Amino acid sequence: STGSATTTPIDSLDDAYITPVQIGTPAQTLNLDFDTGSSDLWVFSSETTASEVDGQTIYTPSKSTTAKLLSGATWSISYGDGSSSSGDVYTDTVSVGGLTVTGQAVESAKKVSSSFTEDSTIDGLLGLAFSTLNTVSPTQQKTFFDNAKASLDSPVFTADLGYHAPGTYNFGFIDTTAYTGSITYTAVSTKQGFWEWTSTGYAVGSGTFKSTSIDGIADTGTTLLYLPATVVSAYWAQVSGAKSSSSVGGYVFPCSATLPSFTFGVGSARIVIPGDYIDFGPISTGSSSCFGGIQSSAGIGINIFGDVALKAAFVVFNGATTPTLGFASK
Repeated sequence: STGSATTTPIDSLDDAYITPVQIGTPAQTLNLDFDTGSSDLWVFSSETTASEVDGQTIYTPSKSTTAKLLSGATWSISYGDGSSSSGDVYTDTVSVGGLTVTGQAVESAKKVSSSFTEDSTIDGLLGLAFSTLNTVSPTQQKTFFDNAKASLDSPVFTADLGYHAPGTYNFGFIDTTAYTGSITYTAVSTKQGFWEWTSTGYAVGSGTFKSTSIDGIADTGTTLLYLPATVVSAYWAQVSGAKSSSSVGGYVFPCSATLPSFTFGVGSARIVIPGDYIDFGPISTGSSSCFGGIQSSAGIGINIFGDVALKAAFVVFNGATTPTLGFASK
């Protein structure tokens, strides 16, 4: 089998991407944030504290003939940005882009933190990291991908995120029309439960490439590109007036700037992030200070190849017995 679904930016900045997902019988369609940095499929629901729901579409398990309470199971998750959610668990039929999994763990939120409430466009998350990070207790549950894997034509999914435009998540096949040149594959460590890999270096604008190993994760659920302070300083030093602002919470730059591109290495290959992808706009409405899309990972404890980087590439998440990551230009 295969599946193919369109993923759409939630706003004009590409702060995140939503993908329609069918849950239950008859189908209830929720727009979920596909997150290769976590491993829980959780949804706003009829059980979510009413004051914490503001415009989201909810899953109502009592209206699904295929929903079953997973008795005794609870979940609770905290993300890197400090947001969180928790609740209980149902199993139900879940379909993405025509690909169906029966008996999928659907984690029903009883509580969500303010950032989730305030984002009316995101009805939940669909985790695509390794199932060892799943938070369901006392019986850990599998991700949608893990459950689908054995039925897929090939044990892969791909992320093709757009810049200010829709893109595609495919399951079970590589669309050879969706990228240019060849795909370069690189080793993955699953030790921390992430799609963790090592970039071979970087360049700033038309500058020379610096060969250096940068360990990090491919994370569709993180907006920006978080890299070591040395790398980030070298980037922003090429933008007149750019500075790190403790009050704002990272690098900012004059909105009048033209940003240089940023290149990252994948083996001997190179992915170029255009300068425009690095512009996240005014820090506050009407400001002439703009927020940068490349930020320091210092104090995160991990480098994160988030949407800023991934949307510059066609990305293969290869879930074969020895997982790997592939990157192509597009």
